[PDB]
Amino acid sequence: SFGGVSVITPGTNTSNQVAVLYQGVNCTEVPNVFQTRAGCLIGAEHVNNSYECDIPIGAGICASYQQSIIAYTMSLGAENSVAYSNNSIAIPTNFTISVTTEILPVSMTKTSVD
Amino acid sequence: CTMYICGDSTECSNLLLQYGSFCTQLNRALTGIAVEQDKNTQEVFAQVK
Amino acid sequence: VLGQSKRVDFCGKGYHLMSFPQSAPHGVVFLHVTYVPAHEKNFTTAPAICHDGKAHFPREGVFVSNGTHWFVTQRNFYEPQIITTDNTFVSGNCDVVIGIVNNTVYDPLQPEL
Amino acid sequence: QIYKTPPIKDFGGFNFSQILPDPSKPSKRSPIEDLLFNKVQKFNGLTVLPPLLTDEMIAQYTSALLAGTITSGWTFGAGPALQIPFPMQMAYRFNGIGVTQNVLYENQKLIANQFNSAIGKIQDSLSSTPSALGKLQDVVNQNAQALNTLVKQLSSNFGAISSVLNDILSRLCPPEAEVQIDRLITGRLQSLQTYVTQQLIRAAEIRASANLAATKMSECVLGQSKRVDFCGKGYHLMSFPQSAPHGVVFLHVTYVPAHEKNFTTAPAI
Ligand SMILES: *[C@@H]1O[C@H](CO)[C@@H](O)[C@H](O)[C@H]1NC(C)=O
Ligand SMILES: *[C@@H]1O[C@H](CO)[C@@H](O)[C@H](O)[C@H]1NC(C)=O
Ligand SMILES: *[C@@H]1O[C@H](CO)[C@@H](O)[C@H](O)[C@H]1NC(C)=O
Ligand SMILES: *[C@@H]1O[C@H](CO)[C@@H](O)[C@H](O)[C@H]1NC(C)=O
Ligand SMILES: *[C@@H]1O[C@H](CO)[C@@H](O)[C@H](O)[C@H]1NC(C)=O
Ligand SMILES: *[C@@H]1O[C@H](CO)[C@@H](O)[C@H](O)[C@H]1NC(C)=O
Ligand SMILES: *[C@@H]1O[C@H](CO)[C@@H](O)[C@H](O)[C@H]1NC(C)=O
Ligand SMILES: *[C@@H]1O[C@H](CO)[C@@H](O)[C@H](O)[C@H]1NC(C)=O
Ligand SMILES: *[C@@H]1O[C@H](CO)[C@@H](O)[C@H](O)[C@H]1NC(C)=O
Ligand SMILES: *[C@@H]1O[C@H](CO)[C@@H](O)[C@H](O)[C@H]1NC(C)=O
Repeated sequence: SFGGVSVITPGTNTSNQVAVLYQGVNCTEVPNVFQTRAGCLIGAEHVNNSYECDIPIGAGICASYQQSIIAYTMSLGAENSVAYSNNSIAIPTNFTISVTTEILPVSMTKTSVD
Repeated sequence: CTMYICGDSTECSNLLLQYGSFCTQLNRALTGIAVEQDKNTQEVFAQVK
Repeated sequence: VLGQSKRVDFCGKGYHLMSFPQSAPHGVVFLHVTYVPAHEKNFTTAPAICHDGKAHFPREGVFVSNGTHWFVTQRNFYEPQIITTDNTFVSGNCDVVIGIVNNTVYDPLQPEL
Repeated sequence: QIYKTPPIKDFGGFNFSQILPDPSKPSKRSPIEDLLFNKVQKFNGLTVLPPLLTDEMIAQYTSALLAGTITSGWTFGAGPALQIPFPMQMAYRFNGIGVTQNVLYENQKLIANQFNSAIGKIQDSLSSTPSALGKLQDVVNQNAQALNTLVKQLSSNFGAISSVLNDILSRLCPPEAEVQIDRLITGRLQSLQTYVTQQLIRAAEIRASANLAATKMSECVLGQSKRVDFCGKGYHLMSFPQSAPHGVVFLHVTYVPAHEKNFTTAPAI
């Protein structure tokens, strides 16, 4: 048995705690141990809550620093059931003016080699 | 590929085999391009029933 | 920047009004100004109004009711107006359209003559 | 937000049962999506990593987009989702193509029936057409071809006495092993560089396709397009996304003029 080892970290500006993902293997073969379809994740606490994805693990699992590192199934967003009927319409009585920023690359450094 | 590299030499061709499928890969890549060129023309001009 | 786009989410989220370019190192920044609907309310609606045996449709708006009275409003902003022959048009009788409701359609010339 | 459809599917005669999630299936895919999914190394250091989003998650996004489109038209794409009767939404989309709204209401039953039949035809067309999803299969086949080629290159001698490194080490001694090995390293390194270069070029093509798909999602699904032949042939009314393996399928609903007649005309009276 062999595979890749990935280290999950919050950043040294925050913490020196890490979690390790053993990619594509069983936790029983590795020798807070959580088996994912991406491999065995060690050092992360699995929770039954769901949050926006911070550090992607794979197969729907993300990790974040909450102190300790946690692993969770990522949320896709809040639910909203629209009040549909065959004679009901919703009409805005007001508005806002929004300004948003979009950033695009245009060019790169012009290098040359002898 | 074989002709470009070896011409009509059998001695060269026999050595070239030791490199595996490199020639096949190159032939495939150029073929894919050639096919695309006809697709490109059709996408632009053949828009009328 | 050089026009107003009707392409969805091309020039920011919401209904595009305008945009402004700003230069950046090896790139460009666009500031997109959009219109976003804010405070919606529930209203009762209908596809058509039946009056004098004729079916009436909105010229440029939607028929709405506040529970007691029928009005016609523009779609993206609530601004209720009295239903008249000037802001509706007639097509056919009241037998075909499903959900047609009975209401008065005012003719502005009526009281004048 | 993840939008959900109403418990009661009353849309004025319009039937979306083939595109909406089927609760009897454990994957919660639509009838069409389920069909699409049915239709479409390790020991040498080559591995495959899982996607961040699962097929279930992708299906959930698709369901949210369909639920929004059906219950709130194109409003959910530009702000708050505002409910409107489906028949009235279709009336708005008729105006968008230069056809008066009374045409929709007077022909509502016919239009709903034409729509319902057209959707049914899609399900049958895909079921009976093996090549329908060739574009997605081609991506799968190309990637498989590249990996199989990469592995087979491990069988090449590249001028060495043997393709097998263990044979060289067990037979030849250290000064003369470093000659045979270097030949294998050179060939194997070249083979790997070739693979990576090809993957970068293919990746670019997929990215362009994904950018186009994202544009169509915005302009065909989250609104009504006036761009000719961008959202199907004919005058665009609306579109519905369906998930597929490594791809997306768009069902474009368009208005097509049918039975024309000759008339005499004049520029002015
Ligand atoms: C690093 O942490 C400091 C606070 O200790 C914070 O002010 C700073 O912005 C952080 N740097 C980054 C890149 O987040
Ligand atoms: C390895 O993990 C799989 C699930 O991914 C499980 O079915 C199998 O029993 C595990 N093997 C061992 C020895 O635990
Ligand atoms: C999560 O839920 C499962 C049951 O689905 C339960 O067995 C497990 O202990 C729970 N874990 C946590 C951290 O709540
Ligand atoms: C619209 O919203 C703004 C705040 O964004 C508020 O100040 C204004 O009074 C509102 N207009 C109306 C008519 O309610
Ligand atoms: C409209 O009515 C529904 C109930 O049918 C309610 O849940 C919803 O919040 C109302 N929406 C607004 C904007 O008042
Ligand atoms: C509807 O609008 C009319 C005219 O302004 C008003 O007199 C009536 O009270 C309103 N009905 C309700 C339920 O608010
Ligand atoms: C709307 O639905 C109700 C049932 O909830 C039905 O009685 C009514 O006739 C329907 N009206 C239209 C226009 O579909
Ligand atoms: C609308 O008015 C007509 C008479 O002009 C009447 O026959 C019809 O039943 C009314 N419709 C409703 C729903 O009351
Ligand atoms: C929608 O279409 C399906 C397939 O033809 C049919 O089985 C179902 O009964 C229809 N639903 C309604 C409400 O007619
Ligand atoms: C219109 O008239 C021409 C003859 O001038 C005829 O060939 C054509 O088929 C007619 N088209 C239709 C739709 O009747």
